[PDB]
Amino acid sequence: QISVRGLAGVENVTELKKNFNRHLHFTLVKDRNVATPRDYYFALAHTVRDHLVGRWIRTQQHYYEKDPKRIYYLSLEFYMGRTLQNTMVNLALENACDEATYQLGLDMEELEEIEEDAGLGNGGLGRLAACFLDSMATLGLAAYGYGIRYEFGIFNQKICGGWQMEEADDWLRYGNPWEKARPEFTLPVHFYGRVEHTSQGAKWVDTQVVLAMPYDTPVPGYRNNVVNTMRLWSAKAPNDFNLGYIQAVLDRNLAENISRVLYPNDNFFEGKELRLKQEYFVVAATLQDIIRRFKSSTNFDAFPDKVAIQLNDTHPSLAIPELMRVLVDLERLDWDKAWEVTVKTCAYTNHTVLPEALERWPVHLLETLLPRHLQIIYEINQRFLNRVAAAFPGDVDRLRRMSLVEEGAVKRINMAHLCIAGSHAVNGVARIHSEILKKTIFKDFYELEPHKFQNKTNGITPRRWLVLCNPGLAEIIAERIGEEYISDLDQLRKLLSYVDDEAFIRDVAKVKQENKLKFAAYLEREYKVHINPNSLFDVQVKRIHEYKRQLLNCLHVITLYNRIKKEPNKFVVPRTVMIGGKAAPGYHMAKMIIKLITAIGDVVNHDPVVGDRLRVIFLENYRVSLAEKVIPAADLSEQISTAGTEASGTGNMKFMLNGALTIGTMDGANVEMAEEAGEENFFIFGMRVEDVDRLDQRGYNAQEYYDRIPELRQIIEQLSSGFFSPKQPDLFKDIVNMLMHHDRFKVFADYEEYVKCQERVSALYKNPREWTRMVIRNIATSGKFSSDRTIAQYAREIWGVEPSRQRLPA
Amino acid sequence: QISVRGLAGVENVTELKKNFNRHLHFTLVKDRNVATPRDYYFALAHTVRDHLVGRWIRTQQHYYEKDPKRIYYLSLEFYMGRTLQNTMVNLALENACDEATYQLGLDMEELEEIEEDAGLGNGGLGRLAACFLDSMATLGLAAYGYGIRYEFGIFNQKICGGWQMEEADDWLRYGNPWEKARPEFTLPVHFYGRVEHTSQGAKWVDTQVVLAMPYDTPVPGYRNNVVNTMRLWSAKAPNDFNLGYIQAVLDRNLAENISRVLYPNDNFFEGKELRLKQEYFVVAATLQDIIRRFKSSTNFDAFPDKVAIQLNDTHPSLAIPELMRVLVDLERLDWDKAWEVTVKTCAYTNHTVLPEALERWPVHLLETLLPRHLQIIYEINQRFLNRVAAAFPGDVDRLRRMSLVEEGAVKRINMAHLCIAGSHAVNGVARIHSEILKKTIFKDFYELEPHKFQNKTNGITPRRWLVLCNPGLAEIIAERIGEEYISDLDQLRKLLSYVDDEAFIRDVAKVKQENKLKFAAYLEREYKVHINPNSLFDVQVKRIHEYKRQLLNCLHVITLYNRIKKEPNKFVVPRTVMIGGKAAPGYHMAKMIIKLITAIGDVVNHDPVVGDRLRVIFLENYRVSLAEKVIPAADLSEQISTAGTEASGTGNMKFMLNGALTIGTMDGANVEMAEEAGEENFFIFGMRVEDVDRLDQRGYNAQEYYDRIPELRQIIEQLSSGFFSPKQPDLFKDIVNMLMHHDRFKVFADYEEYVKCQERVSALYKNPREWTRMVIRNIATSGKFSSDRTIAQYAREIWGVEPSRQRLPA
Ligand SMILES: O=c1[nH]cnc2c1ncn2[C@@H]1O[C@@H](COP(=O)(O)O)[C@@H](O)[C@H]1O
Ligand SMILES: O=c1[nH]cnc2c1ncn2[C@@H]1O[C@@H](COP(=O)(O)O)[C@@H](O)[C@H]1O
Ligand SMILES: N[C@@H]1[C@@H](O)[C@H](O)[C@@H](CO)O[C@H]1c1nc(-c2ccccc2)c[nH]1
Ligand SMILES: N[C@@H]1[C@@H](O)[C@H](O)[C@@H](CO)O[C@H]1c1nc(-c2ccccc2)c[nH]1
Ligand SMILES: *Cc1c(COP(=O)(O)O)cnc(C)c1O
Ligand SMILES: *Cc1c(COP(=O)(O)O)cnc(C)c1O
Repeated sequence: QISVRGLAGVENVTELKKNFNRHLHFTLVKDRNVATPRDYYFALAHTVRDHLVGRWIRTQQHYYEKDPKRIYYLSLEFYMGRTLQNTMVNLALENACDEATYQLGLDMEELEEIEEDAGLGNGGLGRLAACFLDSMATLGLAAYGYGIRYEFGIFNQKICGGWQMEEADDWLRYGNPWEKARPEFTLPVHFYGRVEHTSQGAKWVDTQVVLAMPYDTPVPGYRNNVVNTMRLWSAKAPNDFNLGYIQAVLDRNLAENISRVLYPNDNFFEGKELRLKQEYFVVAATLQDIIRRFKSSTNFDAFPDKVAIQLNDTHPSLAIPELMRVLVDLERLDWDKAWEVTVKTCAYTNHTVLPEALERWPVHLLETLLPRHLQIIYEINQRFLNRVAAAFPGDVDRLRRMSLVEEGAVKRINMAHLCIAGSHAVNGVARIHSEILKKTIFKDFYELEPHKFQNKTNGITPRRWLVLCNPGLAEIIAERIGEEYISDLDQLRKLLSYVDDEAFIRDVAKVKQENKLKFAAYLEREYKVHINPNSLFDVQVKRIHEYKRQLLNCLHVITLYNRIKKEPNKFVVPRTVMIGGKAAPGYHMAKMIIKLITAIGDVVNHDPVVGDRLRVIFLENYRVSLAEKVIPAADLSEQISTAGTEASGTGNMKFMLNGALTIGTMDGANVEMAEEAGEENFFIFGMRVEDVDRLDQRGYNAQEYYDRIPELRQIIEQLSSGFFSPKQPDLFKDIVNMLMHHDRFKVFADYEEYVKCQERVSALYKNPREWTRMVIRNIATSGKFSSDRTIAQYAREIWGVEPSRQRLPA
Repeated sequence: QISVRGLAGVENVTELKKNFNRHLHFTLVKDRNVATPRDYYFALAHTVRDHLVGRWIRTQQHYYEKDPKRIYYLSLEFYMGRTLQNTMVNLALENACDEATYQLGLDMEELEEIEEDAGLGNGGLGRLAACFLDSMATLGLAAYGYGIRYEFGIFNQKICGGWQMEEADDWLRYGNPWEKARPEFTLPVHFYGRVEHTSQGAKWVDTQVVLAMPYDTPVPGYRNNVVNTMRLWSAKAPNDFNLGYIQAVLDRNLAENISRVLYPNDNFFEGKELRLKQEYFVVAATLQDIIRRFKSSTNFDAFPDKVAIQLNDTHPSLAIPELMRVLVDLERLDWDKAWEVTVKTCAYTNHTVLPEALERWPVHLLETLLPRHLQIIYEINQRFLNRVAAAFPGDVDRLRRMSLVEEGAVKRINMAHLCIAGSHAVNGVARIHSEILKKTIFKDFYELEPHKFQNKTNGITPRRWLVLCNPGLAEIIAERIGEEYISDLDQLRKLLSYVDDEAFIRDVAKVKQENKLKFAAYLEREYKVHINPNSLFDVQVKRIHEYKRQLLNCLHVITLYNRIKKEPNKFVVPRTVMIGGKAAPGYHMAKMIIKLITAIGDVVNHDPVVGDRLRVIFLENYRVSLAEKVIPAADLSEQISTAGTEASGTGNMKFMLNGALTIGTMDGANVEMAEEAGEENFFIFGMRVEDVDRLDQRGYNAQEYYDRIPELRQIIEQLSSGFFSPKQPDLFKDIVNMLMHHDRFKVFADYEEYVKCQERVSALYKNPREWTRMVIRNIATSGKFSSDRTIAQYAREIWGVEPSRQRLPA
C-alpha cells in the first residue's frame, strides 16, 4: 500500500503464505476449521520469526570471528512492548505480510492487536533501554542487553468506581514465540554464607545456590541484517534444593520467587530484600557470561579493550564489587590491577535527582545477603577516601559527604557514590540534568574527578515511534525527502523548505485528523466512550507522580469548567482532555490523584451546559501499545513537571515527532527541544530552576497564591466542600492539605502562568494553518532526539567503539 | 537393519534429513558447529513429531464426524517413560530414522538416551495406564487419558553410603517436545466455599477458583494411523488472585502447588489435603471437558450411550459425586434420573486389597474443602443403605459394614464403597484378586449386586515391552512366524512348533547372551561396576515393600554366601543377584531394606573366597527406561510376594515375554501365567492363599522357624551381631525385630521352600539346552498377557464398544 512498508513481490508473498499454513498445521496443531484469531497471530509470528533466525545465527558468528569490543547494557527493566510489527518493519516485510495475510482472508492489523506487550518495565527508564537496543543493532554495535525475565511484568490497571485496581500481567500465559530458552547455559548464583580468610585470600563459603537460566530474544537492526541478543535470566532451584519430601519440593518457590515479579515503582526506591536479590541475581549471572565470552576469544589487562559494561542507574551497581570479587578472589589479581580493570570497564548513567529514588541499602541487609561484597565495598571506600583526603587535606566534612557509607540510626551504602568511584564515566540524561549533577548532588565528586562527568541527552527510536505507530506521517514525509531519514533523523530538517507549501500543510493536517478519527473510534469500540474528533486533543500520559504535576493539569481543567459555567454562551475552543498513567500500588497520593481525575470527569462530562466543548477522559492501562495509538492522535503534549525534577523525559520527544505541540516547563529535555525548534514554536511557561531555588530560600507559602488568585480559591473551596464528591464530602482533604501546606512541587506557584499559556494554545488552535505551520517546525527539528544520535555519542565518548551503517550479507 | 523396524526408502530418508536440518536451524536456533548431542536429540524429536501431527488432527476430526462412544480413562498417574522410540516403532519410521541419522554422522541409539522419562507414576498402576493408552489407540477406540501434568514426577534415587537419597525429577527443564499447551481450553475448578439452599435447589458459593490449563500429548496406535490424546491438567491462579501487591503475586504459588509434585507412595494411602485437592482438580476439569464434548455432538438420557468413565482405583472417585452435582445442581435433573445416568456411565477398577492402601478420607477435610460433595455423598449413602435394608431386613451389622461413612474417633468416607455404589461394573486385575474381592472385602456388595463384579486380568503392551526393548528377540520370532504377532500376541503359540528346533534354540540363547553383554557393559560405563556375563542373572525389580518380600530374596542371598564360605571348593552355579526399586520417602522399613541390600553387597562382593561366583548389585534409580534395559537381560524373574497380597503384578509379564523363567508364589497374575505355560515350566513355591489363612487362624509364630532351621538361625545371628554392619552393630535391629515379632508377610514361613526351589533353578541352568526349551515354552504362551487382550475385554464387557484393527487413511 505505502512505500516505507516495503515491497510485496509475488515470490515473497507465495512463500509467506505456505510457511504460515505450515506453522498453523505443524507448530500450532490446528486446522483452519477451528482456528481462532489468536492461532492466526501465532502462525504469523512464527512465520516472521523464521526470517530472523538465519540473520541472528550469522550475526553472532560474525562477532565470534571478528572479536569486536562487546557492549553489555545491564538493566533491571526492558520495556519492549509488542514485537511482531517492529520485526516486520526492521526486516522490510510489512507489505508482503499484509498481502500474504490479505490473500488468506485475514486482516493483519487485527492479528497485531492480539499480541501481549512485553511489559518488563515501569515507564521511561525501561523504555529507554528498549529504544537503545534498537539503536545499537541499527548502528552495528556488538551489543547485548542483560536483564531479568519476570514472570509478571508491570500490572494491568483496571479502574473500578474511579479507583485504580491492579491485576497480574500474566504475559507468558499463551507462550512467547520470540524468546529461545537456553537451559544449557544455566549458571549458579550464590547468596548468604560467610567469608573465611585463608592464607591464599578470602573464600565465600556455605552459600545458598540459585540457578540462572537464560532466555534469548532477537533484536533486529533497521534493514542492515544485524540481529543482536537480549538475554534475560530466570531463577531455578537446584534439584537437591532442601533435599519432609513433599514440602521440600514445594519450597523450591523460595528460590524461584527472585524472577517472579517486576517491582512496580517508577522513580522511587523501596529497600526490600527481594529487590536486592534481584539486583545481585542479574549482575552475578551476567558477569560470568561476560567473563566466559572474554576467555573464549588469562590476561585481564585487555579486558577493558574487549568489554564495556553500562549500568542503567544504580540498580546493577553490584557489578562493581562483583567484578572485583571475581578478579581478586577467583582470578587472584592484586587489588590495584583489578580496580584499574573495573574502573575502565564500567560506566554509570544517572537518571534521577529525587532523593526518594536514590538507592541507599542498609548495611545489615548486605551483611547477611552478600557478606563478601560488603567487605569489598568497605575496602573501596577506605581507598577512595584516602584519595579525597590527599586532594583536599583537612576537609573533614567533605570526607563525610563523599563516603560510600552513610552514618545514622541505620548505616547505609550510597550506591550512587559507589558507581561514581568505580566508573570511568558518569553521565546524566539531558543537559540541564547533567549540569544539576555537577552543581548539586555530585559536586564533590566532580571537583575530585571532573573528567568523569558527561552528558548524553536521551532519545527515542524513530522506527517504533514514527514508522510503526504513524505510517501516514512517515509516508508523506518520505514522498518529499525519501526514506533515508528513518536511520538518519537529522534529515527531517529538510522539511523546513515545505513550511509554506500548501499541499504539505494540507497533508500534515489530514494525517493528524485521520489519527484522531482512528483513536476516537478505538475509544468507542474498546471502552464505550464518545468524543468529539474536531476538538483539541490535550494529552498527558506518563506515570502518576506528584513531581509530574497531573494535579496542575487538573486545576486547569476545573478552571475551564468554571469559566464555561460562568459564561455558558461564550465561544471556547473545544477540548478533549486525556490523562493516563499507572500509580505505584503503595503510593497513596498517586492513587488519590487518579480518583480526582475520574471524579472531575463524572461532573464535567455529564453537565448539559458544557456539551461537547469539554470532555475529561482517564485513559486506562497506559502502556507501550496504548502510547503507539494515543501519541499520533495528540494535538497538545503536556510536559509540566516542576523545573529541576524530570531528569529528561522521553514521552516529550515521542509527541514532538508525531505532530503535537508542547506546553511545558524548562525541565529535562524540554529545554533542548525548545532550543532546537525555537522558543517561539514552543509553549513555555513557569518557574525556571533558578526561580524554584529563590522560592525555596525565602520559603514556599501556598496560602499567598490562594489569597491572591480568586479562580484558584474557588477551586480549592470546591474540592474541600465536596463539589466533586457529593456522597463523600471529605474525600479529597488529603489532596487539599498537601497543596496548601506540604507541596514539595509548588503547584500553585506555576498556576497563573500555566492558565495564561493555555489561553495562547487555544488562540493558535483557532487558526489551523498557523497551528500546522508550527507543527511542521517541530517535526522538522526533532532529529536530535533520535536514540541513534544518543547511542553514537555513548559509542564514541564512553565505550570507545565506532558505529556503522553497513549491512551484513543477507 | 532388521525387518520389524520397517523400510528405509531413499525418498523417506532424504526428507527426514532435510527436516532434521530445518529443525536444527529454525526450531533450535543452532548451527552444526556448536550443536551438542542434546540439540541433535531435539531436532530428531521435532522431525518425528511432525509425522504425528497430520494423523492426530485427522483422527480427532474423524471422531467429531462419526461421533462414536467416547472412553475416558481417569488416573492420577500415567507412567509414560520415553516417547521417541515408541513413536518411531508405531509409525514404522525406526529404520528410516536410523539411516537418516547415520548419514548425518550421528548414532540414533545415543540420541535416544538423552530423552528424560516422563515419570508421572509410582510403578505398576501408572505403567498400566500407559500400556492401556497404547492398546486403546492400537484397537481404534475413541479413548482419552485424563490426568495431572506434574511439574515434578517420581523422584530420582541416588544411593549415598548405601542409603536412598531423593532428588527432584525436573523432567521439564529442557522442554517437552511431545506436548501441546492448550491455554484456550482453560477451565475453572472450585474449592472451599459453602452451600446455600434456595427455592431452586442448592448453590455452592464463595468458592476459591483455580484454573485448569490442559496440555495434550499424542498417543499413536501401532501402524493404524490412529493418534489419540492424553490430556493433562496444570494448575494456574486467576489474574485477580489475592488482588500488599508484591506478596499477592508471590502467593499465586498456593494455587499452583496443586500440580507441582506427584505423591511418591506406591500402594499406600496418605490422607493429606494437597492430595485431596489433586484428586478433585483432575475430576472437576475432566468432567467439564466431557460434558462440553457431549453437548457439541439437553437430553442426558443418551449420556451413557456416548460416554464411559473408567476410574483407575478410587483416586478419581470424586467423579461420582461431581457428576451428580453437575446434573442435579447445574442441569436440574431430578436425583433419580441423574443417579441412573451416573451409574451407567461410571466403572471402577480396584487394584489392591492391602488395608493401608484403601482411601478413607476424614469427613472434616471434605466438609471444609468440598462441602457440596459431602452432602451428595451422605444422600447417596442414605439411599444406598435403604436398598440394603430392604434386601436384608434386620441385618443391622450389614448396614454398618456397607455404609459409605465409617464411624470412629474420626468419621471417614470409604471411597471404595462409594465407587461400588455408583458404578455399573467393578473389576479386579487378576483372577485370584477378583475372587478375593468377592469372598472377603466386598463380599457384602457382591451379595447385593453380583452382576457388577468382573475380572479383567492385567496385561502389558508388546510394542514397548518386546519390539522396542528387545529387537533381537522380536526379529528371530518374526523370521519364523511373521510380523502379525505384534498386534495379535496369541500368535506366539505358533512358537511351540520350534521347541525341538536346534536353530531356534540356538538363536533364543544367542539373543539372551547379547542382551546380557550389552547390559553388563552399560553397568560398567554408567556405574563403574564389573559383572560376569556367564552368570545366571537373578533379577528382582519393583518398588521396595514389605509385601513384595525383597527381604526373602536377601535371606536366600545370605544363605548362598554362607554355603560358599562353608564349602569354598565346591562348584556352585554363578549368579549375579540384582535388586532395584525406589522406597517411598517416608517408609522407614523400605529404606532400611535398601541399606541391608547394599550392606550385603559390601561383604559378598569383596570376599576373595567367593570370587565371581556370587555378586549382589543394587540397581539405582529403577524406572521405565531402566526396565527396558534390564528385563531383556534377565534369566530369572523374582515374583515372590506373600500369597494374597500382590493384586496382579505386571513386571512378571514383562519378564515372561523377554525370555526369563519365573520363580514365584501363587499370587496375582503369577497364577494365570503358570496356568498358561504349564506348572512344569514355572518355579512355583510357597504357601497358597489357603495356607496363609490357616496360619493366621492358629497364629504366626516366627520363633518356631528360627528354632527349627539352623541356616535361618545363623542368618539372624549374623544380622543381630553386626556381621553386615561392623561399625554400627545394631544397625539392623528393627529388621530383626520385625521378622521375629511383627511380620505381617510371613517371610520365614516361605524360606525353606524358597531355598529348595532356588536349588532346582540352578540345576536347570547347568543344562542350557533344557533351560532354553523351557524359556521357549514361556515366551510361546505369554500371549494372554497382552494389554490388547485386556482392553478388548474392557471394551466388550464394560464399555459396550467394539475394537477395530482397521487403519485410518494416511
Ligand atoms: O568454540 C566455538 N566454536 C565455534 N563457534 C563458536 C564457539 N564458541 C562460540 N561460537 C559462535 O558464537 C556463539 C554465540 O554464542 P556466545 O557463546 O553467547 O557468544 C555460537 O552461536 C557460535 O556461532
Ligand atoms: O464446531 C466445530 N466445528 C468444526 N470442527 C470441530 C468443532 N468442534 C470440534 N471440532 C473438531 O474436533 C475437535 C477435537 O477437539 P475436542 O473439542 O477436544 O473434541 C477439533 O480439533 C476439530 O477438528
Ligand atoms: N524519571 C526519569 C525520566 O526523566 C527519564 O527520562 C528516564 C530515562 O532516562 O528515567 C526516569 C527514571 N526512572 C527511574 C527509576 C525507575 C524505576 C525504579 C527506580 C528509579 C529513575 N529515573
Ligand atoms: N500393587 C498393584 C499391582 O499388583 C498391580 O499390578 C498394579 C496394576 O493393577 O496396581 C498396583 C497398585 N498400585 C496402587 C497404588 C498406587 C499409588 C497410590 C496408591 C495405590 C494400588 N495398586
Ligand atoms: C515513553 C513512555 C514513558 C515515559 O514518558 P515520560 O512522559 O517521559 O514520563 C512512560 N510509559 C510509557 C508506556 C512510554 O512509552
Ligand atoms: C512394570 C513396572 C513396575 C511394576 O512391577 P511389579 O513387579 O508388577 O511391581 C514398576 N515400575 C516400573 C518402572 C515398571 O516398568
